[PDB]
Amino acid sequence: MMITLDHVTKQYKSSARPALDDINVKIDKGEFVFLIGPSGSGKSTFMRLLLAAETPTSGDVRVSKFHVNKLRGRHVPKLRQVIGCVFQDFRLLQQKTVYDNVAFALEVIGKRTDAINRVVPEVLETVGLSGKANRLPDELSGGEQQRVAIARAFVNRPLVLLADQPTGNLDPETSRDIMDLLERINRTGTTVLMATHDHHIVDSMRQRVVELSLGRLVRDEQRGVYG
Amino acid sequence: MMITLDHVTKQYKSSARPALDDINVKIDKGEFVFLIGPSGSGKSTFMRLLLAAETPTSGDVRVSKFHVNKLRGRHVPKLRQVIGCVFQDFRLLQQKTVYDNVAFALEVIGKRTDAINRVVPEVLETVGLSGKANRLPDELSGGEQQRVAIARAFVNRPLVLLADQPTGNLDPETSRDIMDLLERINRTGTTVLMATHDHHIVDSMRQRVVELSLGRLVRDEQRGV
Amino acid sequence: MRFGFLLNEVLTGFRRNVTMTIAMILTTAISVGLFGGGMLVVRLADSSRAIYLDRVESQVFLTEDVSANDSSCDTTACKALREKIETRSDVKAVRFLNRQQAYDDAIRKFPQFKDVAGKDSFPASFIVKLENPEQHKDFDTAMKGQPGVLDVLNQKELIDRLFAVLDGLSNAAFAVALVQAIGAILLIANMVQVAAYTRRTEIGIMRLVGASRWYTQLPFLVEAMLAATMGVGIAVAGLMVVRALFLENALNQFYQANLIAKVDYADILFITPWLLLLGVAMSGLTAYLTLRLYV
Amino acid sequence: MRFGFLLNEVLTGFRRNVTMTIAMILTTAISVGLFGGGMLVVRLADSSRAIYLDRVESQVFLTEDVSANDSSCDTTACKALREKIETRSDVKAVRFLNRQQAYDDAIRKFPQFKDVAGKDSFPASFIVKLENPEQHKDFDTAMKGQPGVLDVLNQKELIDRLFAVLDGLSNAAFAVALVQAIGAILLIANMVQVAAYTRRTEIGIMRLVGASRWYTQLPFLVEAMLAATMGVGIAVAGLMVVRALFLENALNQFYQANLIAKVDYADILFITPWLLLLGVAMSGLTAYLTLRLYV
Amino acid sequence: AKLNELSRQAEQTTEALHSAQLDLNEKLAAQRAADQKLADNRTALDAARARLATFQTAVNKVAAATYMGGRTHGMDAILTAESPQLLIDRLSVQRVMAHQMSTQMARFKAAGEQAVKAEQAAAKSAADARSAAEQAAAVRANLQHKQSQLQVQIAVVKSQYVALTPEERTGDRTAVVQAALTQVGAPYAWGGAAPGGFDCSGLVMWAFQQAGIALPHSSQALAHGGQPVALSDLQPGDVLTFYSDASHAGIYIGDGLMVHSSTYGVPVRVVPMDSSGPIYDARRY
Ligand SMILES: Nc1ncnc2c1ncn2[C@@H]1O[C@H](COP(=O)(O)OP(=O)(O)OP(=O)(O)O)[C@@H](O)[C@H]1O
Ligand SMILES: Nc1ncnc2c1ncn2[C@@H]1O[C@H](COP(=O)(O)OP(=O)(O)OP(=O)(O)O)[C@@H](O)[C@H]1O
Repeated sequence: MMITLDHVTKQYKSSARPALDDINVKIDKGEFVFLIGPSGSGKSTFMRLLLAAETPTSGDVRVSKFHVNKLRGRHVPKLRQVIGCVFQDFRLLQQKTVYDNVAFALEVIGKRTDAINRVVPEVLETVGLSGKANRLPDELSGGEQQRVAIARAFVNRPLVLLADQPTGNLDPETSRDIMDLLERINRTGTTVLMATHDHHIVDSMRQRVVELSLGRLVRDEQRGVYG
Repeated sequence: MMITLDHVTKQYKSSARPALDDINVKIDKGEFVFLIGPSGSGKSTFMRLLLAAETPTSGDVRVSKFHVNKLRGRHVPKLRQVIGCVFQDFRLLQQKTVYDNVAFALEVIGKRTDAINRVVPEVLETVGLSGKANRLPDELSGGEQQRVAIARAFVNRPLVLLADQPTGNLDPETSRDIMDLLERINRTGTTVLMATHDHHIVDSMRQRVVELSLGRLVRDEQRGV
Repeated sequence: MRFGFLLNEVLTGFRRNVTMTIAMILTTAISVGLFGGGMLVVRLADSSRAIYLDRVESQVFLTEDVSANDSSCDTTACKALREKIETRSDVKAVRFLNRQQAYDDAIRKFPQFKDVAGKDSFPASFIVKLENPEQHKDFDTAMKGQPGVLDVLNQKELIDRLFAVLDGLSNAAFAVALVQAIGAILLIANMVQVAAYTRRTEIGIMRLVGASRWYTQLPFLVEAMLAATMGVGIAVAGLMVVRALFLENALNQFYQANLIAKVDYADILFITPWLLLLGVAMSGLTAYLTLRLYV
Repeated sequence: MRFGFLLNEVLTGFRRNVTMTIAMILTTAISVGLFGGGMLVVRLADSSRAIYLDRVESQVFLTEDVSANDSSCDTTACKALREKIETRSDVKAVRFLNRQQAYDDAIRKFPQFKDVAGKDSFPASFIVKLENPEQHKDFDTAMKGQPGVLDVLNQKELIDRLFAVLDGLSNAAFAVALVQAIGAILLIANMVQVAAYTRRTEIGIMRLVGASRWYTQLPFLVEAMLAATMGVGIAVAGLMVVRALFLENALNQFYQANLIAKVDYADILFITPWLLLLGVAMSGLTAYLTLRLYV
Repeated sequence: AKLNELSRQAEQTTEALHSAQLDLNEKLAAQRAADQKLADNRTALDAARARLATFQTAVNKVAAATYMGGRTHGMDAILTAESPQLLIDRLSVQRVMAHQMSTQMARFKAAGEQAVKAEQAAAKSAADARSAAEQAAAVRANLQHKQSQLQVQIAVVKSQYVALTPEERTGDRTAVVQAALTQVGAPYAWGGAAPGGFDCSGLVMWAFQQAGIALPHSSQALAHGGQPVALSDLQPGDVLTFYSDASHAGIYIGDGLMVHSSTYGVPVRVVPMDSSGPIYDARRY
C-alpha cells in the first residue's frame, strides 16, 4: 500500500469542537497537496498528525512503509527520519553559520563526518545558498533565512516534505520564488504538503488544493484553485 | 502640529543597513498609513521608534506631544497610554478570562473603581464580540482572539494605534472582519498605522501607503492602491 | 493604590513554579539557619566567658584562719603574703578580693547555689595576674604547701580547650553559612529570571499599555519578600526542632557540669529580628538590580 | 561514537546559563561536603573510641562490711571472691584495692575534696580486664547480688556517654545534609526546565529530524554530571580548608593529650570515592527522570 | 415557813465547789499533758535544728570545695586531663563523687523538710498549750469568784440561824448500817469537802469507801455518767437527788437514814423514803 490515512481524530479535553472528524483523505505519491484550511481550528493538528506528534484518539494513520498509529520504545524516530518539516518561524541556530545549520541535522541521526562533506555541500547550492555560504544567519535577511530551513529538511532525501506556513510573513515578490524553489523538490517525487493562508499564489499553478471548514473536508480537487 | 521622525539611525552590532536613514512623510490624525515592505526593512524597529523602546542613534522622535529623543525614563510610560499595538501572537493570558484580558489595563493604572466596569462593556460594544465575554480564551477560536487584542488597547483613548503584522496567518475570509473593524476605529478620530505584509488588501484600500526598503523609502504618494 | 490586586496574583506564582519556590525556601533556611547557629555559639561563648578566668589570671586561695579574719588588707598577714609575690617579676597585679565579694557573685560563678547556701563559707582569694602564663607551674608548686596558702586553681595549660572548639565551630558555621549565602545570591537571580521567562506574556502588556516602572518590579519583589520571610521562618522553626529532638540530651548536662549557662527558647528571639533584617534585605537588594539590568 | 559533537556544545550550554550552573556548583558542594563532614565525625567518634578498648578498665565494687573492719582481704568472706574471679574465661589478672589507698589516691590525683570526701565512701574493689570490653554482657548476667559485693558498675558507659556530644553533632550534620539535599534534588529538577528553555532552537528540531530518544537528554545530562563532579571536587577541597584553618588548632590542642584519633588528609581522602558516587548518583538519578516528564 | 429556803439556795453554793473541782482537775491534767507534749516537741525541734546545722556545715564545705575547681560531672574531664591513662581514673573518681554529692543534696533536702515539719508541729503544740492554759485560767477565774461566794451563806446559816432554834424551836457495800454515831450532833462545818466536816454529801468514806473506789465526790458526774441502778430490784442505790438538778446524792444507811441538818442542827426520824420523785436522780457509781 501507499501513504493513506483515514478515520483520524483527537478529541482534546475541554473542547466540545475538537475540529477533527473521521475524514477519509487520499493522496498520491509524488503529488503536491495544499491544505489551505481555516484559522485557528485545525490547520496544525492534522499537520502534526502525519508526524504523529499528538496521539490520535481514533483511527489508524498509515504510511507507505510501516504502521504509524502504534509504536514501541525504539520506533518513534524511525517515522521521523523521512519527515522534512518546515514551520512559519525560521528557527535557525544563532551560534553557528549557514554552512553548519544544514550539517547540524546530520550527526544527530548518526552520520560519519567523511560523508558530511560529500553530501551537505552537494545540497545547499541547489536551494540557492551558493557562492560562499559563510554568512551568519543572525544578519541575513528573511528571504534567504527560509530556504536554509528548506534545505535543512532535504538532507537524507525524504519522500515527504511537509511544511506549515512556509511564506508565513513575506511579500509576494519574495514569495513567488518560494514556489519556484518548492517545485524543484516537488518534481523529485516528494509529497509536499503546504498549509497556507495566502490566496492568489496557489491559484496560479492549479495543483491539488484541499480545505477543511471547521473540522471536516469540503474540497477535494486534484487541479483546483482557492476560493 | 506634526507627529513624525526624521534623520534617525540605529545600529546594534553592525551598521549594514542602519534601520532607517531619513523619513519625510506627512501623516495626519485619522489617516490609514500602510507599511508594505520586505522582511529586511526593519519595520519592527520603526514600530519601536514610535514606541520609544529602541533609542535612535540620530534624529528625533515626537508623536504629537513632546520630543522623545532624549526623554527620561520617568516620563516614558506617560507617553505609552496613548499608544496601541497589536501583534501576531495575540498577547493573551491563558489563565485569565475573555473579560479579564480586556479588563487588565484598568487596574494597572489605578483609576476610580466605578469607572472600571463603566467602560469595558462600552468598548466591547464596538469591537464585534459583544457577548461570549465569559468563555476562556484558550477555548476561543483564533478569529476573535485578535479582536480581544484590539479591544484591550481601548481603556485609554489612543491617539495612534499602530499595528505590527495583524494578519497573514488569518484566513482571507476572516481578514474582512479584522480590516473593517479598524475603519470604525478611525471614525472616532484616531489614526492607525497598518503594517500588513501582503498585496491583496493593499490593492483594496487606496489609502496612504508608505513603503520602506532597508531604510530607503520605496514608493510614497500618500494615496492609491 | 490598593493592595487588593497584589495579594491575588502572587498565588499564580505560588502555583506555576512550585518546584522552584520551595527550593529557595530550603536553601535560604539553611543559609540563615547556619548564620543563626553561628551567632548562637558566639553568644554562648560570650555568656560562658564569665564563668572561667581570662587570658591573664591564676586563681589562688587562702587558709581558713587567715580568711576567717582580715576582711580587708589591713593585718600584717596580708602584706606578708602580698610582698613575697611582689618579689618576682612574673606577675603584674593582684586584685583586691575578699570575703564580702565572694557570695554576691556566687550566683554568677555557679548558678546552682541560688538558695541560701550560707555565708562565711567561700574562702578569700587574693588572685594574681601574670604576663607569662606558661612558666607558672613552678609558681603553683611554690604555692603548694606553703604556710599561709590553701591551694591554687588554673584555667590554662590545657584546661581552656572549651573556647578553642567553640570558636572553631563558630568560624566553621560562619564559613559554610557564607558560601551558602553566596549560593543564595545566585538563586535570587535565578528565580526572578524564571518568573520573567514563564510569565512574560503580561510583562510586554504592562510595558506597552503604560504601567509605571516601579509597579512592574512590585510583583516580583513581593515574591522575594515572601520567599525570604518564609525561609527565615522555617529556619527559626528548624532551630527549635534541631535543639529539641537530639540536643536536649547532650547539651543540657553542661549546665550540670557548670560549664556554660542557659541557652533556651528566648535568646533566639533576640537574634530573630536580626535574622529577618538580614535575610529579607539580602533577598531584596539582590532581587532589584536583576530586574533593572535584565527587565 | 560522536564524542566531539558533545565536547563543544557543553561550553555553549555553560555560557547559556553560567549563573544557574555556579549556583548548582555551590549547593552541590555544600550538600555533599557537609554529609562528608558528617561521615568524618562518625569516623572520628569510633576511631577515637577504639584507642580506649586496650586501656578501659572494668570495675566491680564490694559491700561495706567486708571492707569496713579489715584493710586487706584477710577474712574468709572475701577469700572466696579473691580467686573466684580468676576462674573465668575472659579475665587477665585480678588486683585487690585496699580501702586506705582508694581514699587518698583521688587526693593524690587531684588535691581537692581533701576535707569533704567521706572516709567510708570509697569501697574496696578488684581489677578485671576483658578481651571484649565492649561486649561485657558476660558480667551483667553473672555478677548478681553475691555475698560480698555491693553493686555492679558494669564495666563503664562513662566513655560511651562521654563520646556522645559529637554523635549529636554527627546526626545534626546528617539532618542538615538531608534537608539541603532535598533542595539540591529540586535544583537539579529545575536545572533542565531552564537548560532546555535557553536553547530550545535546536532541541526543538532534533525531535523533528530523527534523533534517538536516548540522545536527546544526553547533552542535558553530561553537563549536569560534570557540574556534580566538580562540585564534589571542590567540596572535599573546601572541607580541607575548614579542617586545616578552623578546627586545626582545636585538634592540635588535643594532639598532646592523645585523646582523639586525629583524622588526617588520608582519612578524608579515604571517603572520597563513596562521597563521589553519592554525588554522581544524586545528580544522575534525578537529572534523568526529570526529562521523562519534560521532553 | 422561812426555816427551809435559806439552806435550799445555799445547797447549790455548797455543791458548786465540788462540781467545779472535777473541771479544774481535767483542765490541769490537760494543761500538764499539753506542756509535756510541747516540751517534747521543743526537744524534737532542737534535734532537727542540730541535724540541720551539721548538714548545713557539710553543704557549706562541699559548696566551698567545688569553688577551688572541684569538678565532679565527667564531661570537663576531657577538658582537664592530659593523658588517657589518668582520664579513666578521673571518670572513675568523679562517678562515685557525684553519687556522694547527690546523697548529700538528698540528705540536706530531707533534713530541711523534717525541720520545717518539726517547726510546724512545735508551733501547733505551743498554740495548743497556750489554749489549754487559757481554759485553765478561765476555770480558775470563776473558781475564785464562787469560792468567795461560798462564804456568803455562812453568815445566814452558821451565824444568823444559830441565834434562834434552841431546845424548843429546833448492805455489804455500806457495812456501817447506822451512819449516825459520830454523824449526828454535827450541824455542818463550812459546806465543803472537809474530811470530817460532814457536809451533805460528805458521808461517802464511812460507807462506800471499803474496797478502794476513790470516787471523786461530785454527785453530778456519776448522776449522769454512770451505770443505772434500780431501787425496786433490791439494790440500795437510789438517793435524794430527785427533783433537784446537780444536788446531793447521799446514800441511805439502810432504810430511812436521813442524817443531816435542816437549817442548823436536826434530829433523825423514821420518815418514809419520799424524796424519790422524777426520773434520772441517782445511780450506783
Ligand atoms: N497542547 C494542547 N493541549 C490541549 N489543547 C490543545 C493543545 N494545542 C492545541 N489545542 C487545542 O486545539 C485547538 C487549536 O487548533 P489546532 O491545535 O488544531 O491548530 P490551529 O490553531 O488550527 O493551528 P496553529 O497552531 O498553526 O495556529 C484549540 O481548541 C486548542 O485548545
Ligand atoms: N534587536 C536587534 N538586534 C540586532 N539586530 C536587529 C535587532 N532588531 C533588528 N535588527 C536587524 O534588523 C533586521 C530587520 O529588523 P526587524 O526585525 O525589525 O525586521 P522586520 O522588517 O520587522 O522583519 P522580520 O520580523 O520578518 O524579521 C534584522 O534582520 C537584523 O539584522
